[PDB]
Amino acid sequence: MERCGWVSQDPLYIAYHDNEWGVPETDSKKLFEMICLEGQQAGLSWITVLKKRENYRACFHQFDPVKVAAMQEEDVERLVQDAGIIRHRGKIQAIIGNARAYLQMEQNGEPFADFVWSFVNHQPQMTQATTLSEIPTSTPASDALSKALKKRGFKFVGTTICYSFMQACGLVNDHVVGCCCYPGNKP
Ligand SMILES: Cn1cnc(N)c2ncnc1-2
Ligand SMILES: [Zn+2]
Repeated sequence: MERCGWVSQDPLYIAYHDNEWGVPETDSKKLFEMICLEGQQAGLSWITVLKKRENYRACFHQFDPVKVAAMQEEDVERLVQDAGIIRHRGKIQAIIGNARAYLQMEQNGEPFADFVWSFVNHQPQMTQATTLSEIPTSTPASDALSKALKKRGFKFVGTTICYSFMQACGLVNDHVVGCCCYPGNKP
């Protein structure tokens, strides 16, 4: 039985595959971090951002979305030189805007995980696909997620962004069915 296609690609994916390929329930806090790195995969590769995730968290190690809304262009100007993360003040400015949207949901008292888990009916989704090509990049819950986050002023939420986010968050199980031991049979 084979595990995952991008897993045999290199040890870095093996760590991410074993760290949490959507197996644990997600918290509203991690939901914000995931949509942040997940948004960068637009046109870019997930591994390209993965390396930047290590450097990016180093500078953004504040894990405090409120301060992120306080991070202005002056901060992105110096950060492009901090560790040499993905130099791109433009896309980084979008990240700061994402924080203001985070406060918008809080002003509404609605946690990110609350409405997301609600889209999947607070229940896990079993994918009957067999290969990555058989994996859907646009599901009703993923499509509903992008339009919803887009309304909150959340940028970088393409249809693949919503689907890729649920894939690793834990809302759905769909590596490719048969990934070494895909659950959902008798468990
Ligand atoms: C291969 N892969 C794994 N995890 C994610 N979150 C991804 N987003 C795009 N591609 C991804
Ligand atoms: Zn897998």
